[PDB]
Amino acid sequence: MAHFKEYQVIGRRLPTESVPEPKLFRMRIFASNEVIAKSRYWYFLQKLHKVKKASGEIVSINQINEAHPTKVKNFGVWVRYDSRSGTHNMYKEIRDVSRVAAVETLYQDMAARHRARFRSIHILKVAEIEKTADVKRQYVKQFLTKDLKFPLPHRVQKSTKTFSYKRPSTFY
Amino acid sequence: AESHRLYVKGKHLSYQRSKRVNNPNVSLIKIEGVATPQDAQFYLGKRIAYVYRASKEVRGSKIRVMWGKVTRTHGNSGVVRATFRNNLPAKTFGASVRIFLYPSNI
Amino acid sequence: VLKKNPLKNKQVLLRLNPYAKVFAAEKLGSKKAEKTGTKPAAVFTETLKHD
Amino acid sequence: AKEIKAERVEDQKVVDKALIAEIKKTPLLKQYLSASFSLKNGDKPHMLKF
Amino acid sequence: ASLPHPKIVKKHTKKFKRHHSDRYHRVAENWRKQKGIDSVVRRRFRGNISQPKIGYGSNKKTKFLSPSGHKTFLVANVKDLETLTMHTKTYAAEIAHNISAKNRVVILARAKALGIKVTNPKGRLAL
Amino acid sequence: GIDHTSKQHKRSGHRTAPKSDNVYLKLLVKLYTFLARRTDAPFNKVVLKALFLSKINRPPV
Amino acid sequence: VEPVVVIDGKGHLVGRLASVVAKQLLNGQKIVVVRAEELNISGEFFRNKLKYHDFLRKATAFNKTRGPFHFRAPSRIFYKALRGMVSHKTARGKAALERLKVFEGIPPPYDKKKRVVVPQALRVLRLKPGRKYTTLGKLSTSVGWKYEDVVAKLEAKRKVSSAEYYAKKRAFTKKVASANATAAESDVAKQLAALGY
RNA sequence: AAUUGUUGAAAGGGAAGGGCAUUUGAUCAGACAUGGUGUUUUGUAU
RNA sequence: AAUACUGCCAGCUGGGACUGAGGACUGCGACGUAAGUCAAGGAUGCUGGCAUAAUGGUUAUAUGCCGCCCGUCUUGAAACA
RNA sequence: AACUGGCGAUGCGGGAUGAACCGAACGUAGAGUUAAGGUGCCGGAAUACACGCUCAUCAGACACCACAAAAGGUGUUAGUU
RNA sequence: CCCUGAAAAUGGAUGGCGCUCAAGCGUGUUACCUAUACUCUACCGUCAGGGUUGAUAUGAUGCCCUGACGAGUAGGCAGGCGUGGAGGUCAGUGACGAAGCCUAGACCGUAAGGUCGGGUCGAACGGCCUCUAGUGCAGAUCUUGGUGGUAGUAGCAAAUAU
RNA sequence: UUUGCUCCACACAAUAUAGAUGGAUACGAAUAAGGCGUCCUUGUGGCGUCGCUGAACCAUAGCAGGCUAGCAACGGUGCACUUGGCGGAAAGGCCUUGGGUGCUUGCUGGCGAAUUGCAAUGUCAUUUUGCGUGGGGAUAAAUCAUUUGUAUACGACUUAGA
Repeated sequence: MAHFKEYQVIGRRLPTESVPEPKLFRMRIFASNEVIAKSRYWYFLQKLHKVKKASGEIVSINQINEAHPTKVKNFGVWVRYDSRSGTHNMYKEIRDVSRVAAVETLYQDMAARHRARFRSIHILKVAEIEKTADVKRQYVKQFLTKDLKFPLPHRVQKSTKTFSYKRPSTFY
Repeated sequence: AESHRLYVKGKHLSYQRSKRVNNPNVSLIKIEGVATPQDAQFYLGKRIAYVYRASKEVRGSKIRVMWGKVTRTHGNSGVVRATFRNNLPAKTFGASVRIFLYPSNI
Repeated sequence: VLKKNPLKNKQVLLRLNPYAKVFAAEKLGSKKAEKTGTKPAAVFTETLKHD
Repeated sequence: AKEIKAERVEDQKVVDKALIAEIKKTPLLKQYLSASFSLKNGDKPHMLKF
Repeated sequence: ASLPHPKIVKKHTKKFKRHHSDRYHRVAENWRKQKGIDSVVRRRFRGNISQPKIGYGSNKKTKFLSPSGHKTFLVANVKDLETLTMHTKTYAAEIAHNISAKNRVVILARAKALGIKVTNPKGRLAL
Repeated sequence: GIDHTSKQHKRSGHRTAPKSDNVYLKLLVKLYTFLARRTDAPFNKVVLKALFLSKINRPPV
Repeated sequence: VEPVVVIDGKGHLVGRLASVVAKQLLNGQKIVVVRAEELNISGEFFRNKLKYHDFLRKATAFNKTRGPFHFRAPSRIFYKALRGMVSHKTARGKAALERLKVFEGIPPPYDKKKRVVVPQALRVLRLKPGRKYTTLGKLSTSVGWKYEDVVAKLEAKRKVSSAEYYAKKRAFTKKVASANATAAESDVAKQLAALGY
């Protein structure tokens, strides 16, 4: 499900004759489509409030596009995750163009670093880091220097045939 | 000219098979120079002759032939499926078949 | 004897659906909607965009 | 166990009289028709425009 | 010539030989159903012989039909040959195996006059 | 394979023909099968279905 | 495209070369492997020497002369990689093993013929720079190959015998790359460039 | 019939035998070569 | 304003594969003022070769893949039952 | 022992292999599409793409299942104060 | 994640080869492979629903249409094939060759089996309808008879010796 | 051994092909580096250029490729002669001097092709033998039987004998 989109899902309780007009809870949900987005919304709303899907009602679901989805921005993501020996909170910075692409990068990375699937990850917050000199991870801080300049040494080239004839080079 | 080839060479790889079951009714042909199914779509419907040699003559020729045609692609690497009038003998797993340019669409 | 598919085989599609000739002539599957300039409210827009 | 018609030869001639008079008006096309097509080594008919 | 018939499909041209018929000489060529509790033939394992099922039954229009397109009728004399005079386009006469050589020529001459196709005209030819 | 809600290839459990080799009874079946098919009255259906009946199902009257 | 290509074994990972080699034999292509003593295996030299000693321990208990034959030549180590990758117990795989020759160095008549490489089986284009790799000549000498020195001697003779060939090949290439430019800037040259040659 | 001898055919790298499919070799039936869009019987049924 | 994505078309069109079952008509429909025609309750038209071992069959062999030795007792058999 | 599903009685695709597991239940053929499982080669199918982790002088590689624990490591990678 | 912990006896097991920005691990997007599964079509059978007689189809448990199904041990039922004999019938076949037997020779039947051709043979035997039974064999450490591999093998070596 | 055997050449027949259908088209080394060209007060040098796939390069037009008249030349490419080498890793091939001869599409011509009838690989290759033409070359061993015992169950080994 890492062709993610970001949705806002708004929901509330069922309106009763004693208490109509409920509190209209809204949250941002990263999911591949609206069915998972409404499922993850009722998941976290059961983690917060005494309401379920039968006792509640989806009032709105809207796909959130970024206002500037083509601007490189640092994303400080607060995330909890369930491990094999407990639960931990952690906080990772992801430098991406999109809030959705940062969540895609974190889901790939958390599965790579801690074997944490989509099942055992709850994204607490995705905050855009507004400035620099406030990121506190060196793997993001190294890309925020003046006049960034690095090569990609040792290029492998894709071969369209089994046999080559030139003893291929690796320069780039 | 020293080249009189109107066909393109292809290799009869194997039968259309599972891991432990093969189906000799339709065969797999790897056409030379073809690497994608998008470029293998040109070759569907084209005639395939397996041209081989027997020892005695039948109709004034020691050359005999099995006729077939490409039915569909098979995989992501330009291997195509071929259905023959009489199936390939399974001793030709790696022999050269001839994919002619007829029936053409140019 | 033999089942013929509609949505191909237009004679079978015209044996059924007497409106299919009118649908094909008037292009009712590709009809242009009316142009309007309704703007969404600011309260919906800032709720969608905040945080 | 096991002859070209004189009418076949003469209508072939009067077709050829009209056809040659425009073949020669463009360069090298007469040499192209007298040659024969063949697939070489390395050329692929799925990408060779004819 | 016969009346036109559908294209004949035998649907299993191979003989249904018995299991282990070539392994043991006491096991005959004719088909017996394997009724053992552990037989791979009865259990229909992959790679074993096929048993006669009703799926292999031939078409009704092409049943009992020779490759010449005829139903064979085993005749024995001229009186049996009169029953195929008006049915020449379906039934081909077949001379019985116990008919003498002097009695085969009179039926062959009668069937050639009546236009009845004989499937075995070369039987017991004196030369 | 399908979920077999009932028994497939189950016979109807009723007689479609008399078990007898009585030629005169089969003539009466032949006449009343024609009458049951070609008349809308259900009398010919009941008489035909009772003509099928066995000796223990045709008691003396 | 070719009745027989000759594959250089220099700078090749053994299993990555042998797999695309084994597919080529079973697709009816004759191929010859030369310089199998310069084949590479990923991993440390002690890792692969201990790996071969684990294989060398496997022999039939009651009679060692009918057991697994632990061949110590780099050509036959590579041949052991092909077996298993080919269905060698059937007649198709026996024919596939018939169409394949694996050699130490470059023997004649393959010295004077074009050696090809497999670029997606090369050690350079497949291993991350910094990994440890084992050349097959050093590994085979440690496990019992007796001919590292003579293959190195014959390759030293073949390298200078081919260097003088390339010296006159540069001389002819210099002459033909001067002659085509001398024949350039003409009507036939600019027209052939217009069509695309 | 088991089993054996001779001849002929075929195959054979720790079995053979079998099924699906085809090659190759050997061997085997069918059309239509139908009274058939008729065509003067050499003192009128090819 | 485009474009991406999702969706719709009783949109057009190209290439391939396999199938041709039924055997007078009926029925539904379409186009045509009618007459009739038709992609409309299942394939016809044209052309070529051979007319026999050509195709097909049998049989043997080879090859690719599969295939444990049957009967029985058994929860379980290829069993070192 | 309880509910249920299977094997017995059941072949087929997969799990290399197996009565039970996964898929799926079986007339005979053809065509297409998938399931479970896979796509380096054996072996049909991408040595595809993307993000990372690991270098093991007994690595690891798919559930049933054919094994591994406590503990420890400025080995390395993330993270919490 | 990797390492130490982590030691079993034939040689050895991610299935094998091998694999190190993997062909390992975690994850994700697709593309592709193919089961007797699903769809469509044909054919077979079964089951169900039907249709078919004011002169017309060999006269109806027939023919035809429509639809759904089709695994199977123990078991049950049904439709058939075959053998010995009997009552009819074919004014059946046969010394111009019956029955038998052989036939990598054909044809029909899903099959049980039937039919034909060739060879041998020498005296009786079939088709159909029906009746009857000492009626179908691969097994029973089955019975009787015969023949093999073993195998030209073991053995024919006590009693002094020719 | 019905004048045996082998090798050059040719016709003819088989059986036999793990699979010709333009071309194996040759540096080595490194990849966090190289190749090529040029220059120098010759290096682990300077400068320029290239790669980012062989989708390249060579070859490639002609009754499956005929006949033939020329045009500017001195090339190209077979087939043989011949000057000499090189190559022992399985060398058995590569390179070169010169002559002869066929073709030449580098350019301009002329004739021919059909009826294989709308396609049927529409046959041209690569191995080995077996009968004959017409030239060359050579003119024996082994086994058994006898014998030895450096050997030995028997074979084998090891001897000897015109």
